[PDB]
Amino acid sequence: TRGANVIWFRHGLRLHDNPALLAALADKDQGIALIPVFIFDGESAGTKNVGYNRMRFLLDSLQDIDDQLQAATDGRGRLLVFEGEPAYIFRRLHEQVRLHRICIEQDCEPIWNERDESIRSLCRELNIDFVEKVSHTLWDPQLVIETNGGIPPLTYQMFLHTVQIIGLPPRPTADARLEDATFVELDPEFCRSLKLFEQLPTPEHFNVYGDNMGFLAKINWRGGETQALLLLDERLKVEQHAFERGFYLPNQALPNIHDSPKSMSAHLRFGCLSVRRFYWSVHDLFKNVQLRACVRGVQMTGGAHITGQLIWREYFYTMSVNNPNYDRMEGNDICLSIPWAKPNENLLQSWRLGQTGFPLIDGAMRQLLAEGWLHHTLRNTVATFLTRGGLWQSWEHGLQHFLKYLLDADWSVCAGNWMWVSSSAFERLLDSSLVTCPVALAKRLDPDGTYIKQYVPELMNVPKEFVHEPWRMSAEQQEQYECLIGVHYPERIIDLSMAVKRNMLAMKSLRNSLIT
Amino acid sequence: MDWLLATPQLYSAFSSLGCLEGDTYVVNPNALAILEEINYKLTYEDQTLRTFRRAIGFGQNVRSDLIPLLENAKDDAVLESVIRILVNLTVPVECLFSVDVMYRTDVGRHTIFELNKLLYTSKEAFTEARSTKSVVEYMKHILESDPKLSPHKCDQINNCLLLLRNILHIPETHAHCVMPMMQSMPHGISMQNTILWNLFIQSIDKLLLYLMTCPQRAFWGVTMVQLIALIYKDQHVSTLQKLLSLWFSDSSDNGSNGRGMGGGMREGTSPMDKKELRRKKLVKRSKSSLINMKGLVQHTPTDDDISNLLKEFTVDFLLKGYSYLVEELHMQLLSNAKVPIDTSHFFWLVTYFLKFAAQLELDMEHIDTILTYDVLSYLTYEGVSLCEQLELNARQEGSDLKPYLRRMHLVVTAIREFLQAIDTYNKVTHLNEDDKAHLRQLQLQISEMSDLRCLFVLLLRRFNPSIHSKQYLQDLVVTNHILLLILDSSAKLGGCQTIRLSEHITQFATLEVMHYYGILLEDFNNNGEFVNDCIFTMMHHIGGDLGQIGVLFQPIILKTYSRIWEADYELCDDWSDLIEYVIHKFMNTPPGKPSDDVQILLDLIIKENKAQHLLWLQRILIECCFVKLTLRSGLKVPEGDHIMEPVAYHCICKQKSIPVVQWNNEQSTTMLYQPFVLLLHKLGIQLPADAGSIFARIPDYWTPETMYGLAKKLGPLDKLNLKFDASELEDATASSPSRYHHTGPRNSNWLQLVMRSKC
Ligand SMILES: Cc1cc2nc3c(=O)[nH]c(=O)nc-3n(C[C@H](O)[C@H](O)[C@H](O)COP(=O)(O)OP(=O)(O)OC[C@H]3O[C@@H](n4cnc5c(N)ncnc54)[C@H](O)[C@@H]3O)c2cc1C
Repeated sequence: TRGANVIWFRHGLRLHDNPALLAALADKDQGIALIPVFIFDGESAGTKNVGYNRMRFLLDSLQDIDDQLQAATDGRGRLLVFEGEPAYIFRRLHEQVRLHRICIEQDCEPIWNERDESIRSLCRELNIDFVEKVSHTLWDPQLVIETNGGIPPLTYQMFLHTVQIIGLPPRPTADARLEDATFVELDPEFCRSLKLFEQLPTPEHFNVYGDNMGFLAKINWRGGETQALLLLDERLKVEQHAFERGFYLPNQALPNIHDSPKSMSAHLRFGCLSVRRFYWSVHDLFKNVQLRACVRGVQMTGGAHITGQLIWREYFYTMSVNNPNYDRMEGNDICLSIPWAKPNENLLQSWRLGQTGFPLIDGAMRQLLAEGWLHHTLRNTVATFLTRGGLWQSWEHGLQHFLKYLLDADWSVCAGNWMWVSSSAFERLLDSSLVTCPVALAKRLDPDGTYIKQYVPELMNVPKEFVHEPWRMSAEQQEQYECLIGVHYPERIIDLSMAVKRNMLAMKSLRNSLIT
Repeated sequence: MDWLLATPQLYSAFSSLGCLEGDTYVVNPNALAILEEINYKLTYEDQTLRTFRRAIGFGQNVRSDLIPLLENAKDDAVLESVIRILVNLTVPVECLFSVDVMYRTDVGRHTIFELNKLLYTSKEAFTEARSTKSVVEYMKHILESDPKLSPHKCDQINNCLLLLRNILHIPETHAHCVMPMMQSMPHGISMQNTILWNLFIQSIDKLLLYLMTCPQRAFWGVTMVQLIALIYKDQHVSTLQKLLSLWFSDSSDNGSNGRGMGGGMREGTSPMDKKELRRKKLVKRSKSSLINMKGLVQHTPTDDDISNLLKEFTVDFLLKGYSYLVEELHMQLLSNAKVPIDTSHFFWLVTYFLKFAAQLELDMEHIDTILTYDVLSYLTYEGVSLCEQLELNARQEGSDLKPYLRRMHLVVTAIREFLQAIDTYNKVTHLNEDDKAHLRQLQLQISEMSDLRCLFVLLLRRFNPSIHSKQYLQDLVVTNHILLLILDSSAKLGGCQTIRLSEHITQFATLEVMHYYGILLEDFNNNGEFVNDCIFTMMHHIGGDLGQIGVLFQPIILKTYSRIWEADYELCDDWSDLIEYVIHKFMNTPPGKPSDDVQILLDLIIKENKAQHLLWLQRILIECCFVKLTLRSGLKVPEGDHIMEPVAYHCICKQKSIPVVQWNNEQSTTMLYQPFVLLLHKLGIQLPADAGSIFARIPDYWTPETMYGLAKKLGPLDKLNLKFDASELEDATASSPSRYHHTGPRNSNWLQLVMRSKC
């Protein structure tokens, strides 16, 4: 037996900046081979409740890894795709070929704690070393907790100081030299007995059927490493336009809706693009745009404002590793028990299917069902319409629906964002400030009404003056323009002005009753 | 950065502030609620982080929402709220938590850059003429809405003035943080020109003139003078002079910025038929120019156009707004409350505009209340007290320095401009004999005065060449020559040298004036034929007119004495008896109640072989009873002749110490000699070391009927000075004993709330 090493892609679906693969590619001179394995256990990579868009994104990314391996190894090496219990597969793989160590990427979320402990107990009882490198995050979340003093940092400014004394996150590592790696061919009988996928399957194989709604996806989303790097060239150009202008974060400085997206959320979550590579490629772009434009009038200042959203994604990761109930309220010591209304399936299905009667909320919710990605402002206005400024429902319903249909469904990030918009856990707690009104925000994100007309196909003849507020359109204009409210486009399911004023009355009462 | 998760809320609120339907802008009905929520969030935010203000800066919501909302508002309440929010928004960073101490760290300079970018972008938003048009229209609507102004309306007017001042104060970010190149001059030099041009197209000059003409000017005089100081920034006095020659609730914004913070940069360096014709030319060319520039509201705004505009403003400003502004500022500075008015603005006002009033031979009936003894008396009081504060805070580090240097440089020029205007009006003989008699009597009161006369000994002896500039020495010696000339024309004729020059210019000639006078010859070409002409005349009174010749040869300036001897700048005969006649004197060199322990102190003074140190100060402790006797009397006697000691009046109504400052060295170092201090600590008087300075204190409240018996034992009883009449009050010190007992110097959370709720 020559021996073989096992790299498992629970996440971090890439080859560049993979410390797990660097440990996998080590011990070459002894004769230890390499086995790349993906396991479809129904839980890994967010497959418990997965829509057609995210399942295609995972399936397209697996083809890109297989195409990368078949190009560097000229067909000698290929990805192995399985479907079964991970403890059963690794035990049978250890019997055929003697393993040496299983190297993974560290998934810090506690929903993978039961899976990791089962694997950790398996290798310890089989005299197999366990390797768990961390590359999904800039800093180790358990390291931040230990340096803070046994309690996670409960403030963004307190978390920013905690990572200041930790140091800068590490630079991206080298690229794996898979051109000389040893791959082992298995017995074909062992492949059918272990449910090995001889070809890459379809999303219909996992009972995830493509809906008829996805015809109106104006843009197309493609996963994998190759699409992650080509889009990275496009977003850094967007950054360079803002860097020569004097401001940062162009996605939240100039909010553009009716164009191609410039977000590294889907590729970064699945690991098609390394976060550390994304962190440093936009900081080194900021470093040499400060130096060579210092002769010009505009001079930069430096700091962490360039990647201010990446610290936010680590803030939710830090206060979720030790909280197994991070996605709910019962047993959760971070969020209050806000008395939401009784869960109404009629209002929820109207909100989920994009039939609420508000053109921005209808346009945004139909975009998620068709493409799987929204803008951050578009995600905030549909999370405020359901929890605070509107239906007054529980955020757990919106969190579960977001986790099923998002292209970037991160368990710690989405639950943290849903508990911020509802304002139940973090700072600016129980705020009685102005809520995100969809009527006013639609009139200036897309004043022309192009984006609303794109995703709502019932408003072709509706002009730009009436498309944001079709309820102001008269009955005579409704007949001649094919915008009959109630039979073509739904009426507003709730009164927005009455519901907003009612909720802040209950919001102020909770704040007053919080004291004593 | 961390408002990123709160960005869509602010975006929605600012989008809902104002919605556009077709061509008519319509405001939201709940715009007042949205604006008051925004103002409450901005005022009650974190002091150090300033996260909400940086959020407004990052979102660029100002030019997108607030400027159109200010432009197209109609109701007064929404306009007032928008004005208040804008005023709270465009506060200069220097008025915000003293940015220089926390600028050092990277997060600190990032915050400074973010706030400065917000200020610059708000100024770029305000460069549009419609925003200033809306503000000027709001001004006019408040002003002629009703003849009587409510205090709330006065506060709104005040807010508008603060908005204008803040907008004009923003370019300090543009001045140095931008650091323009040749590709940034055509926009950078024209941003302020466009701001001023749009201000004057909407006739802000008439608004300001009516504002100072309004009787309610006390509500906004401080912001009025601050905006006047901020109107001129890069327009020097040279081009103005050439044009005048060519003529013929923890946090807030109002107080969280009004802590002085005076704009720096120095913001400075028949004939009557002709005045009549030039007044008609003023109004005619002003109206023709105004219709021309409203024809050219978009044009090339240049610096000479700005200079002409400021000329047409300042010519009528000196005519009508001068006295009405400065007398209100003087009355507000005389108020007993803790005033927030920056004194350097008032000093700048008198220096910068008195030369404009004097050069144009402006007729007196606007300027009588300004060219007066009271403002000069207050000027010398503030000079004494400001040098007091400077030498108090010089020992202990950690205080401001450059504001103190600029305040010195402004109070010294203020003495220069008054007496220069007095001399220029003496030169002019067009004025009648009544104002001639007024000028002669004011010159008499300046003659018999004693406080500004050795104020120059004060700033020539406590001067440090390492703490000031070369122009300060030039300015000071110009004031020396000017006051000496006032003493030579105003006192020899008008008073018959009552200060007894040979005794009193021995308070000059102390050789601490000789060294810094000698630095003037080191820069002798910088003075030209103006200030070089000043100094040998002072030298001539010392060398030729006083009996001191062998002493005026100091080794540091003996070589510079040879520098004139090798230059030989064709000097006249008034001082060729100095450069040529005295060089031969070194070319051929000779190389209970009554007498007590106090009596043992007063004869010790005689053991110093002289008693001139007593009468030098003793007159002041004779005078300590008088001023609060007159305040007790409440009547008027022939004032001016009865000088009342300008260093004493403007602190005794403020009831503080009335210090005897050091003046001249043979009497100054006596305030370290125990013989003088012995009577200054026997009965109990605050030592200067307790006050931190080296000016000896004279405190107050000792019941001025008591301030003559202890004063009688002090020195002789030379009553040649009949500057007092206390026939009733010469009775209650010894004949009313034990009114004060024998007392001397004797001392006498979010996770937290979550937990709370869930539990
Ligand atoms: C209701 C709601 C749901 C969200 N769900 C997700 C999700 O499922 N997956 C996801 O990656 N992001 C989520 N976010 C954060 C953010 O809206 C999305 O990542 C968005 O696509 C990024 O937009 P961008 O291009 O401006 O930033 P990007 O360049 O896309 O951001 C890059 C990285 O920064 C992180 N990030 C950026 N903004 C935030 C934020 N406000 N809070 C937390 N993390 C942030 C993201 O996790 C991402 O990996 C959600 C936000 C809201 C309000």
